[PDB]
Amino acid sequence: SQQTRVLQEKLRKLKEAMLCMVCCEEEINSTFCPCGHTVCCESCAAQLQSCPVCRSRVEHVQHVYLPTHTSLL
Amino acid sequence: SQQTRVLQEKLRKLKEAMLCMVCCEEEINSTFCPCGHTVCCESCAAQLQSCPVCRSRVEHVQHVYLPTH
Ligand SMILES: COc1ccccc1-c1nnc(N)o1
Ligand SMILES: [Zn+2]
Ligand SMILES: [Zn+2]
Ligand SMILES: [Zn+2]
Ligand SMILES: [Zn+2]
Repeated sequence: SQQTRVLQEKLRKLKEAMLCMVCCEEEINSTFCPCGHTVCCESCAAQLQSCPVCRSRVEHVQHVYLPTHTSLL
Repeated sequence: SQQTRVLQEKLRKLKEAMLCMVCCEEEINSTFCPCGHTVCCESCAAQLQSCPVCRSRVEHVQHVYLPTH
């Protein structure tokens, strides 16, 4: 029905919000510290000297284990 | 249809996974450091000495801003 399409769109937008804001390909699993923006995968986060959301300097990157994480398994 | 029901179930399970493992009411927005488990809201994380997932000592709690917030 039309509601199937609406639900597919909601699911797609939620899954998109879980992907890296830089590469759009890998899951978010890293936090820029100390600002706390958690918007990148580990590969993009390692390459950024400033947070891409707030431009605060990145002192270090904290890996985050989230309950929503998925994998080929 | 039955497909609408399947999608509703997937959405519900994803939204449930975003809620605090202790209170089940507030969104997760805190990380235990240094282990990195990000499973609690700020209020529940504040009082724990050890990670509720892996038992590692909690040196500090980092607030996290997630795109779903
Ligand atoms: C409140 O948000 C969450 C809670 C728990 C697990 C993940 C999320 C999330 N939101 N965006 C991403 N990338 O993960
Ligand atoms: Zn990335
Ligand atoms: Zn930031
Ligand atoms: Zn809580
Ligand atoms: Zn832990």
